[PDB]
Order: sequence, then C-alpha cells, then structure tokens
Amino acid sequence: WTATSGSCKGRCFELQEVGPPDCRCDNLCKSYSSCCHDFDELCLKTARGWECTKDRCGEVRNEENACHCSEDCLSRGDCCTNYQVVCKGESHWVDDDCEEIKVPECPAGFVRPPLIIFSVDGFRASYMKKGSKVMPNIEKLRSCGTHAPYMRPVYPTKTFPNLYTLATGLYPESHGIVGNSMYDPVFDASFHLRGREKFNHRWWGGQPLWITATKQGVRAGTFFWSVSIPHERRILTILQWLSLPDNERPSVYAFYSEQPDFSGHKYGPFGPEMTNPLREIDKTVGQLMDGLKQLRLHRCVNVIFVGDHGMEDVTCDRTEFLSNYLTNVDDITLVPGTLGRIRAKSINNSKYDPKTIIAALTCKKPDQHFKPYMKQHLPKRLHYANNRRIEDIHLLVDRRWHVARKPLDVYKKCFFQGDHGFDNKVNSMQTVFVGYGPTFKYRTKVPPFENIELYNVMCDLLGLKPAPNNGTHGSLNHLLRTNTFRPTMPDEVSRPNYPGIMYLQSEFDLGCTCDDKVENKLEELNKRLHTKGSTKERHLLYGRPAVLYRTSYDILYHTDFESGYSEIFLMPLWTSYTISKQAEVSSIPEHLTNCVRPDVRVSPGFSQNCLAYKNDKQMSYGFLFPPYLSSSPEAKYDAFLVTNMVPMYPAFKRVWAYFQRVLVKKYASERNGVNVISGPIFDYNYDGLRDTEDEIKQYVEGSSIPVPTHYYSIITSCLDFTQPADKCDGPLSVSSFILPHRPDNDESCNSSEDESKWVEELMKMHTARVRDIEHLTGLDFYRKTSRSYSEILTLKTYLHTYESE
Ligand SMILES: *[C@@H]1O[C@H](CO)[C@@H](O[C@@H]2O[C@H](CO)[C@@H](O[C@@H]3O[C@H](CO[C@H]4O[C@H](CO)[C@@H](O)[C@H](O[C@H]5O[C@H](CO)[C@@H](O)[C@H](O)[C@@H]5O[C@H]5O[C@H](CO)[C@@H](O)[C@H](O)[C@@H]5O)[C@@H]4O)[C@@H](O)[C@H](O[C@H]4O[C@H](CO)[C@@H](O)[C@H](O)[C@@H]4O[C@H]4O[C@H](CO)[C@@H](O)[C@H](O)[C@@H]4O)[C@@H]3O)[C@H](O)[C@H]2NC(C)=O)[C@H](O)[C@H]1NC(C)=O
Ligand SMILES: Cc1nnn(Cc2cc(C(F)(F)F)ccc2CCC(=O)N2CCN(C(=O)c3ccc(S(N)(=O)=O)cc3)CC2)n1
Ligand SMILES: [Ca+2]
Ligand SMILES: [Ca+2]
Ligand SMILES: [Cl-]
Ligand code: NA
Ligand code: NA
Ligand SMILES: [Zn+2]
Repeated sequence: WTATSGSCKGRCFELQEVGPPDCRCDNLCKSYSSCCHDFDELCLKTARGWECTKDRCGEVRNEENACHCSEDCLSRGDCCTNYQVVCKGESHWVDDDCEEIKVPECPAGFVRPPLIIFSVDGFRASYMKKGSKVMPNIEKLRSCGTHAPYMRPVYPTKTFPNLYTLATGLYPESHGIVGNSMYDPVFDASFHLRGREKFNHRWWGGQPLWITATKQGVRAGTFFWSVSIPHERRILTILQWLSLPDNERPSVYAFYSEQPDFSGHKYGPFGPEMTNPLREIDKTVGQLMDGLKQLRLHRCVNVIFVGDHGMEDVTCDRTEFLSNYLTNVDDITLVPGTLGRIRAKSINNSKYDPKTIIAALTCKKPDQHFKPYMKQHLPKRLHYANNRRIEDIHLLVDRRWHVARKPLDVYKKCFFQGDHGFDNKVNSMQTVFVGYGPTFKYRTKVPPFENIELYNVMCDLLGLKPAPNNGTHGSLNHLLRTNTFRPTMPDEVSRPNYPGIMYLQSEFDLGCTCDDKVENKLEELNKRLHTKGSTKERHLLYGRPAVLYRTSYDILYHTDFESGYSEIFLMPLWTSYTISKQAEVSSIPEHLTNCVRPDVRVSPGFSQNCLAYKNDKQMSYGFLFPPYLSSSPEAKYDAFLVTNMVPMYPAFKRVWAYFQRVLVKKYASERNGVNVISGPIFDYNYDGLRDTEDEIKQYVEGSSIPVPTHYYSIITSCLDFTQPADKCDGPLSVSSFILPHRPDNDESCNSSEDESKWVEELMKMHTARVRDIEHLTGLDFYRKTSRSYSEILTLKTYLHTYESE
C-alpha cells in the first residue's frame, strides 16, 4: 500500500528515500508505483523543451517551464544547459581547445573534486573509433583525458552482472548477481528483470560504491533511474544537486543510458540505424559538459565515461535446440540465449542424471555451436562457479549464436539482430573506459584492463577506503595524476629449508628403478656447486616466490632448474627454469624411459613412491622440469628425481608432453628466451583459492600423494624482444595458463588428431593472469625485479587473450 495523497512540493528528486506507506518523490519512485499524486506535474516538467532560444533570453521566470533562460537561473541552479551560449555569448565546451588540468579549479566550499560516472549500456569498444565522426564531445573526452583502447567486462557479459561488478569490484560469483535471471534454491525464489523480487536486498551482496561513500561520511546521489525519466531531466537533476549547499551536496553521482543497447538488439552492432543513437548520446554528454561549464565545475569534476558490455550480430536462425540432442527434454529447465544453464525440472525426479545430459551434449554434431561443462571445469579466468545460484551444468555458446530448449520457444515469444552475454574475452563483448579531470592524466593512453579494477580507483578519487574486493589495488595507478595508492609487498609467512645430502640410497624403499650407475675431480666440485645454487641467477630471474601461508618446504637447486618442494603435498609448489633462444631439444633416452631416482636431500617419508603409480590403473606421472630441455646428457639425470615427479592422467600427459617438447622451445625462439615457472593447483571446492590438506578429494590409490585439479605455467620474457629474457633491462612481458587436470580430452572435439591440431587451442581457452595463480596457490611472484611495485601489479593482472586486433 502507498498513500499517494501526500505531495512532492519542495521534494523533487529528494535523496533520502521515505518508507511506505508514505509517498515518494525520488528518482526510483516510478519503478515501485509509489510516487505522490503531483510528481509528474512538479518534478517531470516538459514545457518549452530543453534548450534556450534568443527570444527567451531574459524572460520573466515561469515556474512551469522544463528549464529557464531568465536572469535569475544561474543562482537558482536551473538554467537550460545551453543558456550561457545562446544568451551570454559563451562557447560550447566541445568547441574549446583542450588545456591540461594540472590542479583542481573548484568553487569555494568544495571539499574534494566531485566524481560523475556517465554509464552507457551496450557501448561496444570499437564505437570509439568507428563512430568518432558523429561523437565530438566523447572524442574530446577521449583524446584530452585518459583512455584505454578497450575495457574487459565480467562473464556473463550481461547488464545486471556488469553494472553491479562496476559498483562493487567483485566477480558475479561473489556479489550474487550471476545473471539477469536467477533461481536461488535456499530462498526458493526467482529473480527477473520484470517484477518485484529483484528489489529485495537479500540478492545483492558486497558493498556498492554509494554505500561505501555514505559509511565514510561522503554523500552520494541516488545511482538508479526509472526508465521513463528522459535523459535531459537526468542531467538537469545532477546539475541541480551540484548547486545544493555544501553540507547537503553529494560528492558522487551516476548517469545511466539504455542506449546504444536498446537499438543494437533491434539493428545489430553496426546497422545503419545505429548512427542516430550515437549522435544522441554525444549530445547528452555535451549538455552535461556545458552545464558543468556554467557552474564553473568543468575543471573541478572527474568524469568517467564507461560501458557495461559490447554487442554482437545474432539472428533467430542461428539457434541450436536441445530437443535435437536430448531424449528427455521435458525433464530439464534451461536458462537460454547467449549462455545456457541447466537444472532438473523437478527435485522429486530420481531418474535425473547430469552425467547422461553432459554426454548427450558432447561433440555430437560436426559444427556444434556450444560446448557443455560442469561448472568446476569452466576456464578459471571466468571465475564463474562458487555460488549456489550458478547451475552445475553450463553451456558456453559460440559468438553469433543462441541456445534454446525447443523451436517453439523462439517463434512463440525473426525480430532481433544483436545480442551479448558470451565469453568475456570475445572482441565484440569489449566495452569502453575514459577518465577526464584534475585527478586523471592528460592525453594519455593506457593498456586494456578489467572492470573489477575500477571500484578501487573510484574509492581513490573520493578518498575512501575500499571494501574487500577482487581488484588488485595499485594496478591502475598509471591512470592517475595524484591520489595513487602505494601498497607494500605482502610479508613471507613460511621460510624455506635448504637441505644438503642427508640420506643413503638404501634407506629408500620406493619401488622405483633407474639405469644410472655410470661414473672425476674437475667436474665433481662443479656439480656440487650446482646443488648449492651456482646457476640459480640464470633460472630464478625475479627472486623466489614468497609462501603466504604456514607450511613446511625445501628449496632444491639443480644445474637446469630450482624448485620449492612441499613436505606436506609431496611435490613442488613451484619449479623455475630459463630456456634461451639457442636451447636445443632432446629425447628421453631409451635406457631412461621408466627412470625415477631417490633424492638424497629429502627423507623417504617425505617422498612419493613408484609402487603407488604401478597399482593405480587410472593414474600415471609426469615431470615439472622437462627432461627434453636438459642442458647436457649428465644434467638430464636430475630431471628424473622423485622430487620433480607429479601425478598425471594419461589423457592429460598428451597435452603436457606436447607443451614441454614443442611449445616451450617455440616460445623461446619467438620471445628471445623464456623463463618458466610451473606447478600444481588444488581447488576441489571451486572457490578460486588454494585448498588446505583436508579439502583434497582424491589421492593416488593407496597413498598420501594428492591429485592436482589443475597445472599452471607462467612464461616471462623481455618486453623489448631485442634483449634476451635473462639480460632484460626494462619492462617484462608475460603469458600464463591454468590447465584442467582431466582424465579424458572430451573438451577437445578434435583430440583424436595429432596434438598440433588441438593442444594449443585448449591452452588458449585456459589462458590466465598471474594474479589468478596467486589466489589458487598462496604464492607471491616477481618479488625481486628492478621495476616499480605498481608496474609489477599491472603485469600480474595482464591476460593474454589471443583475439586479433
Ligand atoms: C573476491 O573478493 C571477495 C571479497 O574479499 C572474496 O570473498 C570473501 O572470501 C572469504 C573466503 O571464501 C569469505 O570469508 C568467509 O566469511 C564468512 C562470513 O561471511 C558473511 O559476512 C561477510 C562480511 O560482511 C559477507 O561479505 C558474506 O557475504 C556472502 O554471503 C552472503 C549470503 O550469506 C551473500 O549475499 C554475498 O553475496 C556473499 O556470498 C559469497 O560468499 C560466500 C562465503 O561467505 C559464498 O558461500 C557464496 O557463494 C558467495 O560466493 C557473509 O554474509 C565466514 O563465516 C567464513 O569463515 C569460515 O571459515 C573459517 C576459515 O578461516 C573458519 O575458521 C570459520 O570457523 C568459518 O567456518 C564455519 O562455517 C562453515 C560454513 O558454514 C562450516 O563448515 C565450519 O565447520 C564453521 O562453522 C569466511 O571467513 C568472505 O565472506 C568473502 N566475501 C565476499 C563478499 O564474498 C573472494 O574470495 C575473492 N575471490 C578471489 C578468487 O580471490
Ligand atoms: C544492476 C545495477 N547494479 N548497480 N547499478 C547501479 C548503477 C551502477 C553504475 C556503476 F557506477 F556501477 F557503473 C552505473 C549506473 C547505475 C544505475 C543503473 C540504472 O539506473 N538502471 C540500469 C539497469 N536497468 C535496467 O536494465 C532495466 C531495464 C528495464 C526495466 S523494466 N522497466 O522492464 O522493469 C528495469 C531495469 C534499470 C536502471 N545497477
Ligand atoms: Ca547492458
Ligand atoms: Ca579452494
Ligand atoms: Cl507512481
Ligand atoms: Na598407473
Ligand atoms: Na576429444
Ligand atoms: Zn542488452
């Protein structure tokens, strides 16, 4: 119930929300059907439109008009945005030359530069260049301020997940808004775009920017706008809030536009009808900037121009139907479109089986345009599993396509020509970032970055401490003139042991053998030097990784590689080695094919054993430092130490062997040497965070040897490829991956072919940031370089995407 007989008189666009049954006058009142009876009359005036004209200049004030051109309008704060241009001989902001803003130039009483976030729905990255001739105000923001060529959204590339990620710095799995549509099985409730359940705060996790501000004494504009409030009234409302008295005035504001998304769904991303929505959004930016110029705020406010996601070509005819794969299609519920999510239609059906649904959806048609996954098997870069609202069965849909349950879902609903939602590395899903103002840099291009990083920066711009989030604070310091956040490296928690030779061969009873009994004072002192770390500067280029949790581990040195060996997990946490451009690949010799050797620095009780692998008929083994890349026949023996062995399914060894024998050398030839750090990952609860020992669900049969869920590698070289990886003076270049450790290659539909046709394609799909690996291992990389810490933080957030330009 609402008692709509109250009045909005002196309350239009009030900032404090009033509680039912009292009637509302705020920018969301329409969306709840709760505005007072006179809200349209008083708060949504339209008389005489949005622009002054010559005849109106100097007019006697008429309170009915939408905006004013009377002499008193500047002091009331309610002039039309073009007033000074039409009536006082001023220029539009867009016609003024850009001039560096070295310091804030703010009116008296302003405690800090305000922040205005100008957000645009469906604004694809390439619009900034392709539309530049029809967007002069936006082009001036971009060219004069700080811009990225694009900004990466979060998966799924939908509106509700992305806007809430911008507001919170969190992945959707953590903030809870995992799609525009959701079922929560604990609540037994459904969230939808239409309807009232979406207003309940139980859906919305984390802490959004407006709340962070309010809790720390920084006042905020209300961010959400009811759809029927025209854009011109949204801008006038912001400008009026900026004329409030000092103690009442917000410091942070948001504008939102439904365009160009609305038209892009109808016409496609580059349909000829798309020019006009782009012109109109530019004209709105012009109104805002002219308005700021009138208030003497155009060299005081920080403005962010930012989008939620892009837009791809998609038509009804490019739809895959589950009714062409499943016998049982009426027993499932599908969340459809540019991603699929599947669950049982009834919880009382004990004949529902996820394994049979997955198998019926796997590599069944030659050009199949989606791929099924259990959520824990999705690329770790998507960070899309740790939430009860994400269904166990997921379909990753190819760009340009849809999935649906049955054909009648598609014509009892062609209309549309664009859509979005796909994998967040897809080029057409990329969106926009520009920052303009005293706190941003002047005429500066920055590299692409992820939208999860912006919350921290917005907090920096306002002097706020961020709530705990998924950004890496400091990684965007290169965007800012001042207000940078200067973090310190985390402290190492566990220090390593440095064991010497402590065990005789006969103390081991591991069931392993090796043909190594083959026998010199020159070379003996030399090999002793290698075991004490004489080559470590060659193979450990950026310091040892720091261990950020409590554990017991040993540093082990060798001619060709260095490792950090866990006494708890019975294997390395990390293994580090450098391969020059000139390095040679060799075979595993015939006599050494099944060789495994006890390590006389490590006790039998803290070693793996070969008998466990013999008896586990599903499990084999591989090596972290590859025997193929040994520096000499004599050094190759080190690669068969028991302390370099890890458990590997035979199907996974196909992938791993090809990476180590072929691809490492290819990268060294292409990048002028590479440093490689490889290791295991254990994430059985799919939370993106290092598992403790008591979370491990699978062991090599009959043993305490834990089975990794994934294997990583971090591959680093010199950004200036004229210098070799091991003699680099300047910035670094990195690519990394997190490969799923699976007992089949069912993910790769062409796996019966030679590895040259499918392995690298798999690895590209499972591309990763160094930061992703840090979360999954409790390790901290790049501790000893010549580079500034903020530069290293940027490096750790880089993702190699393998998309063309
Ligand atoms: C990205 O950034 C985020 C933010 O930093 C990272 O997320 C944090 O990770 C922590 C570890 O997973 C986690 O810490 C836990 O918090 C528990 C209390 O949480 C409540 O309070 C906080 C603070 O206000 C709040 O944010 C939480 O919000 C979650 O839950 C509500 C609904 O309840 C949602 O609306 C909201 O969206 C959010 O959901 C997300 O997180 C939860 C987990 O909290 C998931 O289950 C959801 O799927 C979703 O992803 C809560 O309101 C606290 O109780 C935990 O402590 C347990 O573990 C410790 C180990 O040290 C143990 O000592 C304790 O005893 C305790 O165990 C007991 O409970 C167990 C479970 O019942 C039981 O089995 C035991 O036997 C014990 O009884 C823990 O400290 C922190 O909450 C989140 N924060 C957020 C916002 O998500 C995220 O990891 C980053 N991602 C990456 C990849 O880096
Ligand atoms: C979601 C979300 N999370 N946080 N925010 C705030 C936020 C955060 C940021 C930011 F600063 F973070 F960038 C910038 C801007 C905002 C305000 C967003 C806003 O005003 N809404 C946009 C999304 N909307 C819709 O898509 C929509 C369409 C149609 C119907 S209907 N008429 O069919 O019912 C309802 C809803 C409604 C308006 N929005
Ligand atoms: Ca959107
Ligand atoms: Ca985990
Ligand atoms: Cl109403
Ligand atoms: Na075996
Ligand atoms: Na296959
Ligand atoms: Zn859309």
